Amino acid sequence: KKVCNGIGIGEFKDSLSINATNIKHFKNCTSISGDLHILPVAFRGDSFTHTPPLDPQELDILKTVKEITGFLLIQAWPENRTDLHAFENLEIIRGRTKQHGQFSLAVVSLNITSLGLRSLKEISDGDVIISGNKNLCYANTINWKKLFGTSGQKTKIISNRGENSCKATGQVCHALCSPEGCWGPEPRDCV
Amino acid sequence: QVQLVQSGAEVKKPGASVKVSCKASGYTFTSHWMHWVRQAPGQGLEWIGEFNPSNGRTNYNEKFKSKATMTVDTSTNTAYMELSSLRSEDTAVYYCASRDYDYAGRYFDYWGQGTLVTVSSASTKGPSVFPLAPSGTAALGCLVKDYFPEPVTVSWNSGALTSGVHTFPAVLQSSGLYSLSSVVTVPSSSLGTQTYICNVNHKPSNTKVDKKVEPK
Amino acid sequence: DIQMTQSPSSLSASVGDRVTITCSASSSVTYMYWYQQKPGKAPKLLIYDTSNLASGVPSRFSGSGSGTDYTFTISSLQPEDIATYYCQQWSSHIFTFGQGTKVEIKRTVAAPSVFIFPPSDEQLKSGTASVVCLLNNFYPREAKVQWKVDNALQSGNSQESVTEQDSKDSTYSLSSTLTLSKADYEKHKVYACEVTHQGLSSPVTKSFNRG
Repeated sequence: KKVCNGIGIGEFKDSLSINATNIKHFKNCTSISGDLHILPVAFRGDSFTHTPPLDPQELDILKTVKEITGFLLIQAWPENRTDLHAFENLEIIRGRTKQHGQFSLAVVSLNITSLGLRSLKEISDGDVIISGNKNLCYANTINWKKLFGTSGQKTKIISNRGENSCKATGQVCHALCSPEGCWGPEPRDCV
Repeated sequence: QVQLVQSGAEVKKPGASVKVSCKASGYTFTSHWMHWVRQAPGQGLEWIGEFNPSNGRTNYNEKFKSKATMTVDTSTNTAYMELSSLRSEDTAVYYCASRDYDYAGRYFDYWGQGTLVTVSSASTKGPSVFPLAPSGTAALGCLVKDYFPEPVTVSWNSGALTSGVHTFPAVLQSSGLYSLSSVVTVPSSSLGTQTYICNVNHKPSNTKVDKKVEPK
Repeated sequence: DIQMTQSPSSLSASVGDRVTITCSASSSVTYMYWYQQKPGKAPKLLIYDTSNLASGVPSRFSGSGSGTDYTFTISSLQPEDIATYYCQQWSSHIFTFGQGTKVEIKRTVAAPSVFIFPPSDEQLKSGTASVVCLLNNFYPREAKVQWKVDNALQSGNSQESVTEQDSKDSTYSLSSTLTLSKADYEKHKVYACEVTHQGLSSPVTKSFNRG
């Protein structure tokens, strides 16, 4: 067990995203005091900030992170990686700080087809934004409420691979599932 | 469709408890947060807390953490609210209300009929019902005298006549017992051809009465 | 942790008139609601988030304001709008209600239909007499019921209650009841009450004769 400064907090201030330069400083981490930001710039790399592009293999380092005290913001993510694998073991977001003061989970404009946050059992505060993920399915099938701390919590889960094409291309809850929800196709995704 | 049918009223002596039930009909239960609001008589609304009937999480308002405790029985779509160390100040209408935000983003909002809880050092007595016989227009009615505690129900024929009834505010008598009157205005023509019945229920005493009101 | 000041306490205005109820806040507030409670019924959400008219609610209702300042408006007050209105705020996991604002309709003067009820024989068998006098559908709410048994007045033996404003015709109703012991009731005849009201030119007296 170990709690690490996130992006923004501590020396990781002044730094827009998780990236090559800092990523390694998350090795064997448990809780994250702060926010997680994965921006376009993490994969493009930046000349201005003296920063090499990220080997999207190094996202596998996030695998041990159970708690995020602030918020999660994934705007970019490996075009061929189809899932949010790295965050499989992520169990809880506090939302103690929030994107625009509102959003504790932000999954925008990604190539994901499943979300795959299989261990996520609690968003303590803040709302969920799931936008523009052209091929994402399965998000609807879950009961977000079961993940929530107040009435005041919302889901702006708009503008993805319309639920129709899902059932059409057969992208719905695998049969084994106790109809409460899906994070993806296979049995290891029943909410 | 959406309905919240809350338990009957009851009277309690200070110190006692009370578990007030709320049977939620008409929607997918494990989907919406259940709230409890208190209303002291002649007075405004105070929020006691919310319950997420799906995961069991709970949010109370400062004052009520000690007094109230919120529970649910998903098996039978019913939410409870139990009050501790009962005080003369807990006398109020307890409402439950399913309040929430839709997946659609829109708000969700439905309320019970409220459950009256009277805290007092006095025993339940059912009422006696006495006609008020017919006197253009004719007025008749019912007198529901001598009972405790509030509330009493008065409906006419059987919730079939409602135009021009006035069921009045009860009055605490010098005795220590409430008394109330319900009157209807009708065509004097009907007196002949029509039967007029009042339906009085005082649930706390399980007294349920129907008195025919005739011109004598 | 957030503390609401709603205002005013009461408000009388005419049909068609503009009704505005402010509701102020101590610290800042994320979400603002507006509820309507008609007499004897439960609360009803009219507006949520600040201005979002709940489903079904007519046009005349609205709610505005930003920061710590919220206004609620009924642009064109209809008779059925009699109630007490409450704002609530939701901030950092806890709800908080305002004090209420009783909105009441002002109308033209109306005269009370007087009625007079003798005790029931069932009640008399028992040991007590109840003489009920009903003033029916009148505005304003000011009015006096004076009990007169055999031409003499009565005090401390008579109680009354007044209903809320009728949601359809904006009028009240009053039930003054006179109580004597079955004994005291035999002793006299001719039981009456004088009714002083605004809309009444000369105090209407209704009565009967037994006892």
